Amino acid sequence: AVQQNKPTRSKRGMRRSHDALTAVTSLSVDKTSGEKHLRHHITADGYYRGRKVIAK
Amino acid sequence: MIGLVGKKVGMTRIFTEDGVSIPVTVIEVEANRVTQVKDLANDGYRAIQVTTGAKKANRVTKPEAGHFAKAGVEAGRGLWEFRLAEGEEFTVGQSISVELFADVKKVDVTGTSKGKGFAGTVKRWNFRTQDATHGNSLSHRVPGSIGQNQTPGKVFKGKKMAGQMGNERVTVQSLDVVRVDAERNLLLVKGAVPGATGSDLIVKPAVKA
Amino acid sequence: SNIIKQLEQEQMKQDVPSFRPGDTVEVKVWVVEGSKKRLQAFEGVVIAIRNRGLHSAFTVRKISNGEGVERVFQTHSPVVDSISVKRRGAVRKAKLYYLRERTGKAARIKERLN
Amino acid sequence: MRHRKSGRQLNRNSSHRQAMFRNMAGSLVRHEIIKTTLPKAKELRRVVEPLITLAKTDSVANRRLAFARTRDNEIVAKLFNELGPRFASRAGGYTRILKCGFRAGDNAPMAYIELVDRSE
Amino acid sequence: IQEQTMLNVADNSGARRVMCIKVLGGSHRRYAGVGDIIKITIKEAIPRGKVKKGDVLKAVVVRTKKGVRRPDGSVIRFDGNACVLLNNNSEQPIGTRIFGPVTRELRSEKFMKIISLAPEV
RNA sequence: AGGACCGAACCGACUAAUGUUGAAAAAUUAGCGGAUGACUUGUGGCUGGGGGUGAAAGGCCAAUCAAACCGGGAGAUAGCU
RNA sequence: ACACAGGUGGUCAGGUAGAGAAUACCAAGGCGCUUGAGAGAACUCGGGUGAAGGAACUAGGCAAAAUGGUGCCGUAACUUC
RNA sequence: AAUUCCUUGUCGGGUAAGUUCCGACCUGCACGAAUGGCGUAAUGAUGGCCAGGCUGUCUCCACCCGAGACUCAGUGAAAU
RNA sequence: CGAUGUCGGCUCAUCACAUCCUGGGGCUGAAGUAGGUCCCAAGGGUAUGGCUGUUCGCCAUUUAAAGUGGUACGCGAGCUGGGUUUAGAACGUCGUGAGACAGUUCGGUCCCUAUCUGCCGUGGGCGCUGGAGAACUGAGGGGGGCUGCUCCUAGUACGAGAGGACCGGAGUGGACGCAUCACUGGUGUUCGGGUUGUCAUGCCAAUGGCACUGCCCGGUAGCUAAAUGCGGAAGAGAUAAGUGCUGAAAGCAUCUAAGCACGAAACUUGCCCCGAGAUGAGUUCUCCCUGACCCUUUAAGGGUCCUGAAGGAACGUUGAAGACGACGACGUUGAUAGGCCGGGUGUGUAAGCGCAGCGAUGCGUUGAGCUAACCGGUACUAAUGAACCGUGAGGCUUAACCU
Repeated sequence: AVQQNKPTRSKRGMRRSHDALTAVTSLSVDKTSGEKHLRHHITADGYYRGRKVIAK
Repeated sequence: MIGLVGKKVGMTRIFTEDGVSIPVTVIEVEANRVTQVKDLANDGYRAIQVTTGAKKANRVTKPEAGHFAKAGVEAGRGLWEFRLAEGEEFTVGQSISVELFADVKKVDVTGTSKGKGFAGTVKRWNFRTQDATHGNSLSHRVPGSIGQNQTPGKVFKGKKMAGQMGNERVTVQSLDVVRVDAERNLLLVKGAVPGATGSDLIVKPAVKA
Repeated sequence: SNIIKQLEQEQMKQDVPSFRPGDTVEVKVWVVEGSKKRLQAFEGVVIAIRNRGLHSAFTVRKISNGEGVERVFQTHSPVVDSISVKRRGAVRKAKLYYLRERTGKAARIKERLN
Repeated sequence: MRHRKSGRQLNRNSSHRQAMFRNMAGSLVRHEIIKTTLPKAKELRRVVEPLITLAKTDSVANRRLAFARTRDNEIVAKLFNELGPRFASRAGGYTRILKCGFRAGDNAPMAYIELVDRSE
Repeated sequence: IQEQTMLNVADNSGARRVMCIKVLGGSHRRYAGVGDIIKITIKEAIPRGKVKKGDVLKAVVVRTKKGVRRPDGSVIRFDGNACVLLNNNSEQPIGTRIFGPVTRELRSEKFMKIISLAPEV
């Protein structure tokens, strides 16, 4: 339930070796407006693949 | 003797004339195409690698496409192997599948079993649950002891605990062949074979027989 | 599937008459003692399945010698060669378990194709 | 464990799911585009598209069935007068899910679900 | 059928209600009776009968609420569990007449005599 | 009529489960006992520590009781750690 | 010690069903309890249903299940009547 | 026997089987008459035993519905 | 003693052999059946209850047998808390008394979110020497290993009779394990219906909310056991106890010293599963990449431009796969999911209208309406093309095959 010896900062970093964020590294570019977006998502002005889908 | 690769169509019933109503599994066995023959010169053993079914030619990668392009190109859903021992058979992909099972009487069917996920000890092994009500703080389906105090001081390397159940290769042995249909590409065997509907089955003649 | 129900339809029998639950039917079944085989009749009210293809079964409940005998039969089995309509009963539901666990109460008859 | 089963619990009981989807189906029929989460949009597809399919045929019995569902006479009237004949030549797919960003208060994958042929 | 199961009695000299106290055969036979032989104490009897209340003997299960399985897949169930009382040594029926239906699983050896006395098989 | 009966408010606390770094330094949930009486409760008063009070358990006396708490003798004493 | 599942005296007392201040659904009125979104493993907690058997469980019928209302009939040993 | 060590005394009943129970015997280690003796209707969240009903208590677990546990975002301890 | 929780039960076990059963034998005061004793052998198996807190013991009934021990008299950061050693009370006894009993009796709080090791599962990274996509080999490792009864041989051998075989075949069970959902069932708060109280949709009618899914009645798919299939073997090899052949030492005898032949559920294989991180990193098949320079301390590299290949990953639709990762299918050249259509199923004759009746209600339309996770189809909706990662012929030495 409790520890008998303090884990060192080496073992702390070894456990956090998999606690690492991954980036998108590839944004899609819409074909009507040149702005970028997440793949398969609305293009933050209301564009999907070539169509103005949401007016706001 | 070599076997074949089929898929599990499902289970049904064969009503015989005496009213015996034997439970059968239907295995669709399409024609197996010998894509490779392995001998004692290239390898240390003799076998045939076959394929079955079809793939849509866009999910076939270029190494797979070249491997199928050798020895006659009809791509299949996978590749399997059967080791062959004494009899010699010629090395082209067969036209009718189940005609070598037409004269056998019992088969072993290997299939990837249905996955039960993370299963407990009571499901995975046949562990007795503890008491439901006589006291029993928080300990009904949990495992009890897992060892023997200080003298081992450890848990042994084969201890039955919870974990992944199913989703594994498993063979049911000596299943009686009920019907062989060359025209419908069907093998009806008596009983239940591992896996779900549409899963691949390696069906071979019985080694215990 | 399509591969199955081909086997089921080539094993199914087409001589099965129309029955509803609450009907009192008589079922002739083949019984075998030695080398001889004969027909034995089982008569009673029906707690049916509706047609599950080849895997169809009707329950028939009888009172034979003072106690209830409940027997299901597979409809397309070869041991069941004749099912006779006999009485034609009138109930409101599909399974008659509550309407059989009591004794001395019988299903009524109506003539609206029941 | 969970084999060949449909329906998301969405961490609520069945009566709350039914009332929540009655409300959200009424919101979709009212506004013709709403913003919800992605699982609550796919389950909304499963709830809303049978209503438009029911409302393709105009009967008193169908109006009472589509009022027993969604419990809103204005939603029934719109569903049987504007929708229905609008989607009469369509065979399914009356709604479209467009994946959107993420919610600010919690990282919820959002989605706009809308009627496919909006007259706007 | 199972241990502590209270069964009715099909024959006449055997009387009224009995209790299964062992399932004969096997190391741990758990729930067993189709035409199987069980060990019996007697919980209720009649003054006329050949057996008293509280003596151990054998019996064969002739009717079971769980039922039997026919080879074609069909089931023959009964309302209530019944048995025919049998002697300990020779395993002969005590009774001279059998009441109620029996089942065609009961055709081996002495159960020929039981179904010969039985009304419906 | 009744230290009557059943049963809410109210008073209590027999069993079980949960909680045991709790939602809570004793509670919650499902039942449970009394419920016109030796009942229960508000407000105020009185009894003060070898003392009080106790249908009595050494119970209770401010989460403290085989002698309360605070301050002092006091840096008691400690052949013990 | 907390924006704490506890404690805190009195007063008001709607509709329908109901003996009822029980209980259920609602008035007037007030809230959704200051983390959400998914997914649908073990295991834990709180429940629902179970074939056949029916206390074989266990220290022990612990727990659960069961019975449950009004009117009428009927009701034993024993008794301080 | 809230009392008996030997002791699971012995006999009878209950059970297929009963160190507990009930009725006796008296061989009371070591009951006994207001430290009260024996009995006693009613009463008891009292102790032991039996039976009917009832059931997941069990044979022997199976499925389902919710709150967690698992993943994601925000905040963020503890014993040691 | 700045704390190593104590009996018994439950759950889970693991080892020893001084073996309970099964297996193989020697002697018998072994006719046969059935025994007695000893040797070998640990592969598998090795009860349920009544009483008691009990281990044990006795009893009842099974079984092939209900083994003996070690494991902190195995197992309390797994459970219980009946026993035992807290605080209350009483009895018997002792004490004048407070109190006490290797006496009894009733009641009496069992905490811990796992850091390390150890296990059970499941991933990420790098390595395996150009990089990929698959299929394998099998060094190792694990699982499984039980057995009753009946029939034939044969009422034979044997035995005065009674009784009753060995060896060898066949069937059918019990326990156990694996798989599965065709059957029979359970569940099925996502399907349909009945019904109570109340509230609401203006009201009737029809519905909806709440009351445990309000209470129920059935029930699809999935999961499941009680359901249904299958399995533990045969055969080898080397043996233990034991039995021998030939055969001297020792002219004989002698299973042994040389040589040779049998011999068990033990051992190695045979059956099933994992398995090249087997760093000893293996094998086979297939695919892809064969451009310009510049600087240089060269047991060698570094940089710029051009080009990103095989393939993978990411994203999305998802799955009888799954905690998350992983694995599988599909992404418009498309049936991957939802919808839709048709069927199937499951409830049980919807609503509205008409008729009969004073009415509740019944009858006709009508096996109606609704119907899930099922089946067969169908691009209606969503699966966008980029983009990302991964490069540009792959070291040294030696030996063979080549000019």
